[PDB]
Amino acid sequence: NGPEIMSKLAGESESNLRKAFEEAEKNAPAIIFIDELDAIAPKREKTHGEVERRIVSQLLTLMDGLKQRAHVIVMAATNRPNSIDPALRRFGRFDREVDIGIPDATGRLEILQIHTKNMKLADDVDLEQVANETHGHVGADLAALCSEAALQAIRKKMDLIDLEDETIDAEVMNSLAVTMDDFRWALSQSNPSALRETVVEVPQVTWEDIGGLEDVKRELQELVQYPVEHPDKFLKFGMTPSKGVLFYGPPGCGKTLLAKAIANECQAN
Amino acid sequence: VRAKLDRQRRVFQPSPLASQFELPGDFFNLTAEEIKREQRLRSEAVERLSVLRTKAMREKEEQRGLRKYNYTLLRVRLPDGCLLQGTF
Ligand SMILES: Nc1ncnc2c1ncn2[C@@H]1O[C@H](COP(=O)(O)OP(=O)(O)O)[C@@H](O)[C@H]1O
Repeated sequence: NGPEIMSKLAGESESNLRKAFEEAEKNAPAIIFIDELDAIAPKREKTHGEVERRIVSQLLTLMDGLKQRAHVIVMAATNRPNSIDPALRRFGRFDREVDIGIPDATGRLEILQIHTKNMKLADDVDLEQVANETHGHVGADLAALCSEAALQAIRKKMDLIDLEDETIDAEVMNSLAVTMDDFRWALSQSNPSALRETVVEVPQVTWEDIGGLEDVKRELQELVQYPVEHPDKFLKFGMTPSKGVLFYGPPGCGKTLLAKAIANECQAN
Repeated sequence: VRAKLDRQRRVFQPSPLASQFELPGDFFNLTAEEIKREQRLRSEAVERLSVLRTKAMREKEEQRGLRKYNYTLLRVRLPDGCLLQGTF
Protein backbone atom coordinates (compact mmCIF):
# COMPACT_ATOMS: atom_id res chain seq x y z
CA ASN A 1 0.00 0.00 0.00
CA GLY A 2 1.14 3.49 -0.90
CA PRO A 3 0.92 5.09 2.55
CA GLU A 4 3.09 2.39 4.16
CA ILE A 5 5.79 2.57 1.48
CA MET A 6 5.72 6.38 1.63
CA SER A 7 6.16 6.30 5.42
CA LYS A 8 9.61 4.77 4.89
CA LEU A 9 12.76 6.86 4.71
CA ALA A 10 14.70 7.57 1.53
CA GLY A 11 16.39 4.33 0.53
CA GLU A 12 14.05 2.24 2.67
CA SER A 13 10.96 2.71 0.48
CA GLU A 14 12.85 1.58 -2.62
CA SER A 15 14.46 -1.41 -0.91
CA ASN A 16 11.18 -2.51 0.70
CA LEU A 17 9.27 -2.24 -2.58
CA ARG A 18 11.90 -4.34 -4.35
CA LYS A 19 11.87 -6.93 -1.54
CA ALA A 20 8.11 -7.37 -2.03
CA PHE A 21 8.70 -8.33 -5.66
CA GLU A 22 11.56 -10.69 -4.78
CA GLU A 23 9.44 -12.50 -2.19
CA ALA A 24 6.58 -12.95 -4.65
CA GLU A 25 8.99 -14.61 -7.10
CA LYS A 26 10.32 -16.94 -4.40
CA ASN A 27 6.72 -17.96 -3.66
CA ALA A 28 5.57 -17.97 -7.29
CA PRO A 29 2.93 -18.31 -8.55
CA ALA A 30 2.11 -15.10 -6.70
CA ILE A 31 -0.05 -11.98 -6.91
CA ILE A 32 1.22 -8.58 -5.78
CA PHE A 33 -1.49 -6.07 -4.92
CA ILE A 34 -0.51 -2.40 -4.73
CA ASP A 35 -3.25 -0.37 -3.09
CA GLU A 36 -3.58 3.40 -3.55
CA LEU A 37 -1.46 3.28 -6.69
CA ASP A 38 -1.92 7.05 -7.04
CA ALA A 39 -0.18 7.47 -3.68
CA ILE A 40 2.85 5.25 -4.34
CA ALA A 41 3.24 6.30 -8.00
CA PRO A 42 1.74 9.75 -8.57
CA LYS A 43 2.44 11.64 -11.79
CA ARG A 44 6.12 12.60 -11.73
CA GLU A 45 5.51 15.94 -13.45
CA LYS A 46 3.26 16.90 -10.52
CA THR A 47 5.67 16.19 -7.64
CA HIS A 48 8.84 18.16 -6.92
CA GLY A 49 10.05 15.80 -4.19
CA GLU A 50 13.01 13.68 -5.22
CA VAL A 51 11.87 10.61 -3.27
CA GLU A 52 8.39 10.62 -4.81
CA ARG A 53 9.86 10.75 -8.33
CA ARG A 54 12.39 8.06 -7.43
CA ILE A 55 9.78 5.58 -6.19
CA VAL A 56 7.98 5.90 -9.53
CA SER A 57 11.16 4.92 -11.40
CA GLN A 58 11.68 2.04 -8.97
CA LEU A 59 8.15 0.73 -9.53
CA LEU A 60 8.51 1.06 -13.31
CA THR A 61 11.68 -1.03 -13.35
CA LEU A 62 10.19 -3.67 -11.02
CA MET A 63 7.14 -3.94 -13.28
CA ASP A 64 9.39 -4.42 -16.32
CA GLY A 65 11.35 -7.09 -14.44
CA LEU A 66 8.20 -9.24 -14.44
CA LYS A 67 9.33 -10.71 -17.77
CA GLN A 68 11.99 -12.53 -15.74
CA ARG A 69 9.98 -13.18 -12.55
CA ALA A 70 8.00 -16.16 -13.77
CA HIS A 71 4.32 -16.55 -12.83
CA VAL A 72 3.97 -13.22 -10.96
CA ILE A 73 1.01 -10.94 -11.67
CA VAL A 74 0.79 -7.44 -10.19
CA MET A 75 -2.64 -5.97 -9.49
CA ALA A 76 -3.22 -2.38 -8.42
CA ALA A 77 -6.12 -0.24 -7.24
CA THR A 78 -6.67 3.50 -7.56
CA ASN A 79 -9.58 5.83 -6.86
CA ARG A 80 -9.13 7.70 -10.16
CA PRO A 81 -7.56 6.29 -13.34
CA ASN A 82 -6.04 9.70 -14.14
CA SER A 83 -4.11 10.13 -10.86
CA ILE A 84 -1.22 7.83 -11.82
CA ASP A 85 1.89 8.41 -13.91
CA PRO A 86 0.98 7.48 -17.52
CA ALA A 87 4.21 5.49 -17.95
CA LEU A 88 2.61 2.61 -16.04
CA ARG A 89 0.14 2.10 -18.89
CA ARG A 90 2.74 1.20 -21.54
CA PHE A 91 2.57 -2.26 -23.23
CA GLY A 92 3.38 -4.71 -20.51
CA ARG A 93 3.40 -3.33 -16.94
CA PHE A 94 -0.24 -2.34 -16.33
CA ASP A 95 -1.68 -3.00 -19.77
CA ARG A 96 -5.03 -4.30 -18.49
CA GLU A 97 -7.59 -2.08 -16.77
CA VAL A 98 -10.99 -2.93 -15.31
CA ASP A 99 -13.62 -0.35 -14.32
CA ILE A 100 -15.32 -1.47 -11.11
CA GLY A 101 -17.41 1.66 -10.63
CA ILE A 102 -20.54 1.65 -8.50
CA PRO A 103 -22.97 -1.29 -8.25
CA ASP A 104 -26.44 -0.75 -9.67
CA ALA A 105 -29.73 -1.69 -8.03
CA THR A 106 -29.30 -5.35 -8.98
CA GLY A 107 -25.72 -5.45 -7.74
CA ARG A 108 -26.70 -3.78 -4.48
CA LEU A 109 -29.33 -6.46 -3.85
CA GLU A 110 -26.74 -9.17 -4.51
CA ILE A 111 -24.36 -7.57 -2.00
CA LEU A 112 -27.08 -7.40 0.67
CA GLN A 113 -27.85 -11.09 0.13
CA ILE A 114 -24.16 -12.00 0.41
CA HIS A 115 -23.68 -10.17 3.71
CA THR A 116 -26.81 -11.84 5.12
CA LYS A 117 -25.84 -15.45 4.33
CA ASN A 118 -25.65 -16.22 8.05
CA MET A 119 -28.51 -13.88 9.05
CA LYS A 120 -32.03 -15.07 9.84
CA LEU A 121 -34.46 -12.63 8.24
CA ALA A 122 -38.05 -12.04 9.27
CA ASP A 123 -40.86 -12.45 6.76
CA ASP A 124 -41.27 -8.66 6.53
CA VAL A 125 -37.70 -8.08 5.32
CA ASP A 126 -37.51 -6.90 1.70
CA LEU A 127 -33.90 -6.57 0.56
CA GLU A 128 -34.95 -5.47 -2.94
CA GLN A 129 -36.74 -2.49 -1.41
CA VAL A 130 -33.56 -1.72 0.53
CA ALA A 131 -31.40 -1.97 -2.60
CA ASN A 132 -33.73 0.46 -4.37
CA GLU A 133 -33.49 3.00 -1.53
CA THR A 134 -29.71 2.79 -1.11
CA HIS A 135 -28.83 5.16 -3.95
CA GLY A 136 -25.16 6.13 -3.98
CA HIS A 137 -24.08 3.29 -1.68
CA VAL A 138 -21.19 0.94 -2.44
CA GLY A 139 -20.42 -2.51 -1.06
CA ALA A 140 -18.65 -1.07 1.98
CA ASP A 141 -21.81 0.86 2.88
CA LEU A 142 -24.17 -2.07 2.30
CA ALA A 143 -21.92 -4.29 4.43
CA ALA A 144 -22.07 -1.71 7.22
CA LEU A 145 -25.84 -1.49 6.68
CA CYS A 146 -26.24 -5.21 7.33
CA SER A 147 -23.91 -5.00 10.33
CA GLU A 148 -25.96 -2.20 11.90
CA ALA A 149 -29.20 -4.09 11.30
CA ALA A 150 -27.66 -7.11 13.02
CA LEU A 151 -26.56 -5.08 16.05
CA GLN A 152 -30.01 -3.51 16.47
CA ALA A 153 -31.73 -6.90 16.34
CA ILE A 154 -29.21 -8.29 18.86
CA ARG A 155 -29.76 -5.37 21.34
CA LYS A 156 -33.60 -5.83 21.24
CA LYS A 157 -33.55 -9.54 22.11
CA MET A 158 -30.19 -11.06 23.02
CA ASP A 159 -29.02 -8.39 25.55
CA LEU A 160 -31.96 -9.54 27.77
CA ILE A 161 -30.94 -13.25 27.47
CA ASP A 162 -27.10 -13.41 27.15
CA LEU A 163 -24.59 -13.99 30.02
CA GLU A 164 -21.59 -11.83 31.03
CA ASP A 165 -19.26 -14.60 29.72
CA GLU A 166 -17.14 -15.54 26.64
CA THR A 167 -19.81 -17.81 24.96
CA ILE A 168 -23.53 -17.55 24.07
CA ASP A 169 -26.10 -20.38 23.66
CA ALA A 170 -26.42 -21.50 20.00
CA GLU A 171 -30.22 -21.69 20.32
CA VAL A 172 -30.49 -18.05 21.47
CA MET A 173 -28.48 -16.74 18.51
CA ASN A 174 -30.26 -18.99 16.02
CA SER A 175 -33.66 -17.85 17.35
CA LEU A 176 -32.94 -14.15 16.53
CA ALA A 177 -34.49 -12.73 13.32
CA VAL A 178 -33.73 -9.30 11.83
CA THR A 179 -36.90 -7.40 10.95
CA MET A 180 -37.53 -4.71 8.36
CA ASP A 181 -37.70 -2.09 11.12
CA ASP A 182 -34.05 -2.83 11.95
CA PHE A 183 -33.03 -2.35 8.31
CA ARG A 184 -34.97 0.92 8.12
CA TRP A 185 -33.19 2.15 11.26
CA ALA A 186 -29.81 1.12 9.85
CA LEU A 187 -30.63 2.97 6.62
CA SER A 188 -31.20 6.15 8.63
CA GLN A 189 -27.76 5.75 10.20
CA SER A 190 -25.86 4.81 7.02
CA ASN A 191 -24.43 7.51 4.77
CA PRO A 192 -23.41 6.82 1.17
CA SER A 193 -19.69 7.10 0.50
CA ALA A 194 -20.08 7.57 -3.28
CA LEU A 195 -23.12 9.77 -3.90
CA ARG A 196 -21.56 12.42 -6.14
CA GLU A 197 -19.88 10.13 -8.69
CA THR A 198 -21.91 9.45 -11.83
CA VAL A 199 -23.85 6.19 -11.72
CA VAL A 200 -24.18 4.32 -15.03
CA GLU A 201 -26.79 1.57 -15.23
CA VAL A 202 -29.56 0.16 -17.41
CA PRO A 203 -32.62 2.34 -16.70
CA GLN A 204 -35.90 0.99 -15.39
CA VAL A 205 -38.01 3.17 -17.69
CA THR A 206 -40.00 1.14 -20.22
CA TRP A 207 -42.21 2.13 -23.15
CA GLU A 208 -45.25 1.60 -20.92
CA ASP A 209 -44.14 4.65 -18.91
CA ILE A 210 -44.59 7.02 -21.88
CA GLY A 211 -48.05 8.12 -22.97
CA GLY A 212 -48.59 8.92 -26.63
CA LEU A 213 -45.69 9.51 -29.02
CA GLU A 214 -46.33 6.22 -30.85
CA ASP A 215 -44.34 7.34 -33.90
CA VAL A 216 -41.35 8.61 -31.90
CA LYS A 217 -41.09 5.25 -30.12
CA ARG A 218 -40.81 3.49 -33.49
CA GLU A 219 -38.30 6.05 -34.78
CA LEU A 220 -35.94 5.38 -31.88
CA GLN A 221 -36.16 1.63 -32.49
CA GLU A 222 -35.21 2.22 -36.13
CA LEU A 223 -32.23 4.37 -35.13
CA VAL A 224 -30.96 2.28 -32.20
CA GLN A 225 -32.03 -1.37 -32.67
CA TYR A 226 -32.12 -1.96 -36.44
CA PRO A 227 -28.39 -1.17 -37.02
CA VAL A 228 -27.50 -4.21 -34.89
CA GLU A 229 -30.61 -6.39 -35.32
CA HIS A 230 -30.46 -6.24 -39.13
CA PRO A 231 -26.86 -5.34 -40.06
CA ASP A 232 -27.08 -7.24 -43.35
CA LYS A 233 -29.70 -4.82 -44.69
CA PHE A 234 -27.60 -1.76 -43.85
CA LEU A 235 -24.59 -3.33 -45.56
CA LYS A 236 -26.71 -4.38 -48.55
CA PHE A 237 -27.69 -0.77 -49.27
CA GLY A 238 -24.36 0.78 -48.25
CA MET A 239 -25.96 2.76 -45.42
CA THR A 240 -24.04 4.21 -42.50
CA PRO A 241 -26.22 4.13 -39.35
CA SER A 242 -26.88 7.46 -37.68
CA LYS A 243 -24.79 8.14 -34.59
CA GLY A 244 -27.50 10.05 -32.72
CA VAL A 245 -30.67 12.12 -32.70
CA LEU A 246 -31.57 15.49 -31.18
CA PHE A 247 -34.96 16.15 -29.61
CA TYR A 248 -36.51 19.62 -29.53
CA GLY A 249 -39.77 21.14 -28.39
CA PRO A 250 -41.55 22.33 -25.25
CA PRO A 251 -40.32 21.16 -21.84
CA GLY A 252 -42.06 18.42 -19.89
CA CYS A 253 -43.11 16.29 -22.87
CA GLY A 254 -41.12 13.13 -22.11
CA LYS A 255 -37.73 13.71 -23.77
CA THR A 256 -35.96 12.10 -20.80
CA LEU A 257 -38.21 9.02 -20.77
CA LEU A 258 -37.73 8.52 -24.51
CA ALA A 259 -33.95 8.24 -24.18
CA LYS A 260 -34.22 5.94 -21.16
CA ALA A 261 -36.98 3.74 -22.61
CA ILE A 262 -34.97 2.85 -25.71
CA ALA A 263 -31.96 2.08 -23.53
CA ASN A 264 -34.19 -0.15 -21.39
CA GLU A 265 -35.54 -2.33 -24.21
CA CYS A 266 -32.04 -2.60 -25.69
CA GLN A 267 -30.65 -3.55 -22.25
CA ALA A 268 -28.09 -0.78 -22.67
CA ASN A 269 -26.50 1.42 -20.04
CA VAL B 1 -74.11 18.98 49.74
CA ARG B 2 -70.61 17.41 49.82
CA ALA B 3 -68.97 15.10 52.35
CA LYS B 4 -66.31 16.71 54.61
CA LEU B 5 -62.74 15.35 54.24
CA ASP B 6 -61.70 13.43 57.38
CA ARG B 7 -58.14 14.41 58.39
CA GLN B 8 -57.63 10.94 59.91
CA ARG B 9 -55.09 12.33 62.38
CA ARG B 10 -52.31 9.84 63.23
CA VAL B 11 -49.00 10.07 65.08
CA PHE B 12 -46.18 7.60 64.58
CA GLN B 13 -42.97 6.75 66.41
CA PRO B 14 -40.11 5.70 64.04
CA SER B 15 -38.14 2.65 65.22
CA PRO B 16 -34.30 2.53 64.86
CA LEU B 17 -34.80 -1.04 63.46
CA ALA B 18 -36.44 0.33 60.25
CA SER B 19 -33.00 1.34 58.78
CA GLN B 20 -31.16 -1.95 59.52
CA PHE B 21 -30.81 -3.80 56.20
CA GLU B 22 -27.69 -5.51 54.80
CA LEU B 23 -27.29 -6.23 51.06
CA PRO B 24 -26.03 -9.53 49.50
CA GLY B 25 -22.56 -9.55 47.81
CA ASP B 26 -24.22 -10.02 44.36
CA PHE B 27 -26.46 -6.89 44.76
CA PHE B 28 -24.13 -4.64 42.68
CA ASN B 29 -23.76 -7.10 39.74
CA LEU B 30 -26.00 -5.71 36.97
CA THR B 31 -28.37 -8.20 35.26
CA ALA B 32 -29.31 -8.81 31.61
CA GLU B 33 -32.69 -7.10 32.26
CA GLU B 34 -30.91 -3.96 33.53
CA ILE B 35 -28.43 -4.03 30.57
CA LYS B 36 -31.14 -4.39 27.88
CA ARG B 37 -33.47 -1.85 29.63
CA GLU B 38 -30.75 0.81 30.16
CA GLN B 39 -29.31 0.35 26.64
CA ARG B 40 -32.79 0.87 25.15
CA LEU B 41 -33.27 4.05 27.28
CA ARG B 42 -29.89 5.45 26.07
CA SER B 43 -30.96 4.97 22.39
CA GLU B 44 -34.44 6.48 23.12
CA ALA B 45 -32.83 9.54 24.82
CA VAL B 46 -30.79 10.24 21.62
CA GLU B 47 -33.76 9.54 19.29
CA ARG B 48 -36.13 11.80 21.39
CA LEU B 49 -33.77 14.75 20.88
CA SER B 50 -33.11 13.80 17.20
CA VAL B 51 -36.76 13.55 15.99
CA LEU B 52 -38.35 16.46 14.06
CA ARG B 53 -41.93 16.87 15.38
CA THR B 54 -44.51 19.59 16.13
CA LYS B 55 -45.75 20.56 19.63
CA ALA B 56 -48.88 18.35 19.26
CA MET B 57 -46.69 15.17 19.06
CA ARG B 58 -44.69 16.37 22.12
CA GLU B 59 -47.98 16.88 24.03
CA LYS B 60 -49.11 13.31 23.17
CA GLU B 61 -45.97 11.88 24.85
CA GLU B 62 -45.96 14.19 27.92
CA GLN B 63 -49.77 14.14 28.49
CA ARG B 64 -49.86 10.38 29.35
CA GLY B 65 -47.96 11.02 32.64
CA LEU B 66 -49.95 14.04 34.03
CA ARG B 67 -53.41 13.16 35.61
CA LYS B 68 -53.10 10.61 38.52
CA TYR B 69 -53.41 12.73 41.76
CA ASN B 70 -56.12 14.93 43.47
CA TYR B 71 -55.45 14.28 47.26
CA THR B 72 -52.38 14.65 49.53
CA LEU B 73 -51.07 13.09 52.75
CA LEU B 74 -48.92 15.47 54.83
CA ARG B 75 -46.50 14.68 57.67
CA VAL B 76 -44.87 17.05 60.18
CA ARG B 77 -41.56 16.28 61.92
CA LEU B 78 -41.72 17.53 65.48
CA PRO B 79 -38.61 18.35 67.66
CA ASP B 80 -39.65 15.67 70.26
CA GLY B 81 -39.31 12.87 67.63
CA CYS B 82 -43.08 12.43 66.97
CA LEU B 83 -44.30 12.10 63.35
CA LEU B 84 -47.69 13.79 62.87
CA GLN B 85 -49.71 12.80 59.76
CA GLY B 86 -53.06 13.93 58.28
CA THR B 87 -55.13 14.00 55.01
CA PHE B 88 -55.89 17.14 52.92
N1 LIG C 1 -45.44 11.41 -22.67
C1 LIG C 1 -45.36 11.30 -21.32
N2 LIG C 1 -45.84 10.21 -20.69
C2 LIG C 1 -45.77 10.08 -19.35
N3 LIG C 1 -45.22 11.01 -18.54
C3 LIG C 1 -44.71 12.15 -19.04
C4 LIG C 1 -44.75 12.36 -20.50
N4 LIG C 1 -44.18 13.55 -20.73
C5 LIG C 1 -43.80 14.06 -19.53
N5 LIG C 1 -44.11 13.23 -18.53
C6 LIG C 1 -43.84 13.48 -17.09
O1 LIG C 1 -43.20 14.75 -16.99
C7 LIG C 1 -41.98 14.65 -16.25
C8 LIG C 1 -40.89 15.46 -16.93
O2 LIG C 1 -40.38 14.74 -18.06
P1 LIG C 1 -38.95 15.14 -18.66
O3 LIG C 1 -38.81 14.49 -20.01
O4 LIG C 1 -37.93 14.89 -17.57
O5 LIG C 1 -39.07 16.73 -18.86
P2 LIG C 1 -37.76 17.67 -18.81
O6 LIG C 1 -36.65 16.79 -19.31
O7 LIG C 1 -38.12 18.82 -19.72
O8 LIG C 1 -37.65 18.06 -17.36
C9 LIG C 1 -41.61 13.18 -16.19
O9 LIG C 1 -41.23 12.82 -14.86
C10 LIG C 1 -42.87 12.44 -16.58
O10 LIG C 1 -43.41 11.79 -15.43
